[PDB]
Amino acid sequence: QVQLKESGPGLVAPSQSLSITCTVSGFLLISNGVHWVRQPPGKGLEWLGVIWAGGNTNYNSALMSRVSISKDNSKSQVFLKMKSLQTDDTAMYYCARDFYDYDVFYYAMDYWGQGTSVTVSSAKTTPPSVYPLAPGSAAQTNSMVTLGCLVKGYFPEPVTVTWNSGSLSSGVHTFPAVLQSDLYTLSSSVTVPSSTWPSETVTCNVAHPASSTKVDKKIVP
Amino acid sequence: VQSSSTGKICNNPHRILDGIDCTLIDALLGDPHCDVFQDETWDLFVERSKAFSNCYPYDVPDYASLRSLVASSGTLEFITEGFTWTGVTQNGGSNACKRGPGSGFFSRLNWLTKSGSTYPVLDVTMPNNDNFDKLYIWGIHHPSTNQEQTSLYVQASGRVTVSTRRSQQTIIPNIGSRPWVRGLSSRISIYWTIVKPGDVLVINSNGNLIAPRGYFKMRTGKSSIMRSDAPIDTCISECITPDGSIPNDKPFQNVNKITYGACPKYV
Amino acid sequence: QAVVTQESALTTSPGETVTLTCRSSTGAVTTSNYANWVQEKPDHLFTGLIGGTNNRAPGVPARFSGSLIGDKAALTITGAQTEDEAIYFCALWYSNHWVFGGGTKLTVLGQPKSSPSVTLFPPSSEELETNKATLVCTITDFYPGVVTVDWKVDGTPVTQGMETTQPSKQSNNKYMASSYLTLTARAWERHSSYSCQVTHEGHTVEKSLS
Ligand SMILES: [Zn+2]
Ligand SMILES: [Zn+2]
Ligand SMILES: [Zn+2]
Repeated sequence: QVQLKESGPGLVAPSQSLSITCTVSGFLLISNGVHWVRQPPGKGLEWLGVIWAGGNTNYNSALMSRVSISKDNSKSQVFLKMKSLQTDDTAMYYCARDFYDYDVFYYAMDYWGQGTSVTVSSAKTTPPSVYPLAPGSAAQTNSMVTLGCLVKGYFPEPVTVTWNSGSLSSGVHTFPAVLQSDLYTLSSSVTVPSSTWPSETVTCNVAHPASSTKVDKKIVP
Repeated sequence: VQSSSTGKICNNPHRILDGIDCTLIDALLGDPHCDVFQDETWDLFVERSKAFSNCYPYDVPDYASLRSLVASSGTLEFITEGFTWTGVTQNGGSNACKRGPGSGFFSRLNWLTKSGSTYPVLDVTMPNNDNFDKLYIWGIHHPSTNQEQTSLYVQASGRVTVSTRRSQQTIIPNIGSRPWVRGLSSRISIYWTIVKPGDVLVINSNGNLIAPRGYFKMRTGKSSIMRSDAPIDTCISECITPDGSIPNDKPFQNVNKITYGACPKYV
Repeated sequence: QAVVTQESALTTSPGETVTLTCRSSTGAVTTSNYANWVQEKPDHLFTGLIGGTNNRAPGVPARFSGSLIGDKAALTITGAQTEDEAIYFCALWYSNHWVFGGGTKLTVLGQPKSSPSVTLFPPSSEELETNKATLVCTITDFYPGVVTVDWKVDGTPVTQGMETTQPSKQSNNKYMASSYLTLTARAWERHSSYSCQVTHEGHTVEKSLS
């Protein structure tokens, strides 16, 4: 069956050179073209360029000055090479197969790859500072007090938030990280009963594997 | 006079190849349903009636002649070759000749088409260094519309030139709508070339080429082709006719003007 | 080369017949464009759906149809099912150059509307000691998955230091989201009241502090 896989770096610093690889199986590069499509975080898709079966290529006018698609027909590999990388380039890079029907005469991108994520950052692995978050403005509304826990500026992903080392599970809501400055900030919140806090201790746990640091922080009222 | 056949065509002792529903030429070009006949060999190749093509609509001018030259050779041995087509998209195919999951074409032919923006001026050359002749087979595509012409080959009118040191065929496609066959009003036209040792096949084109994948090894015409719906039986017999086997004991037969093997003279 | 434009998101219900559309800044979308309709499912696993304007790709259920409706290209899901929720990308060919659309988010209402629980958190003494203050507003359990977050300082409208995460699906299939307001302790002292305004389904639910 058709099949395309992309294998790349995952993380490259601004001003270096990105080099993704699309290894196709089940069809020949002389029979079809291979396209490159990138999807930056929370954006639409962007078409990078295409290398035709005949080897000639066609690039996206914009990025053309930095892109360069090649291929080794005998290895079944297409190569997307980008230079002068800049942060914006953080995106999912996909290679999809170019199809053309000989009887109706139309182009189409039928086989999409699985994709491969590329983050362009100059940051060193840095553990997260963890500030506890308590209510403050006690409106005394209802029986469900909600505590929080900010996991500021770490890198790279992922961190692992936990409350009371797992004792608290009910409504632990842990949101996705964002990218303030150049590091990942993230937060998580557990909701408990007013007849539990400050009565009992609700502690926050942030293990961050990449930098072997694991901070626990007791949220005081 | 010998004037009667068993009615069957004995499997022994001549290697008799029953084409079932493929004619020789369909088996040669490689009609998907004749894939079974690849590299097959024979003394006598009997073509039945069932025979029906089932791939891209084609016509072979000089058919009965190309048919005979292959028939005699008695071998269908095809030899792939390293043709280098740089600038065009190979392996073209179609719905009127499906294979596997979809679009297919003649196994022994390579449909070239444009590579995105263009179709360069193709010009390969393949030398016959070997000690036997080579029988290349190629074709020219005739789109039925100028639209089709340009989608596939870009150029408004293509051309195919297949030269060797002594020949020179320059056929040019002919756009127009032929009758529908398996959904198509288009056609390909099968041509050929024999390359003698120390010669060079030279294909130059810029449109419509239906390139060769290699060559057919040609031995000496000892074999022969014959059309008959006669059954085949397990038996020994020397004289085969379209009607069947007839003993070669008498000096003159009057059963049929066509026969294979040490046969009585026709009357 | 040109700019393919299409609905940001569209919300339908099972049964209804929705029709995503695909416009060309450069004019009408002819057959020359080969309108491609790709379907992006969860966690970006794209799938081809229609090609060359109306040629249904194999796996694609019969209910998907490609067509030209006037001067723009279209796709029509006839009888949407919860399993049609997806971002539907439209791509238009312009001379050996492809141009995708912004994509459409298709919601297929399968559960009751849920209102978000909004929570505004004030900066922690700790974070303040290092002279930075970051307001955390955690919007959760909403449905359908779409809200707009707006910050306000002393009643006036904020336009800096706010970052809102995109909505994320929950285990219970409702949604969670998050927004941050980042200012320096100095600027955090400079004002009295801070508010986070969560706008979901016409109404706005805000929380505020001082
Ligand atoms: Zn909850
Ligand atoms: Zn004999
Ligand atoms: Zn103020």
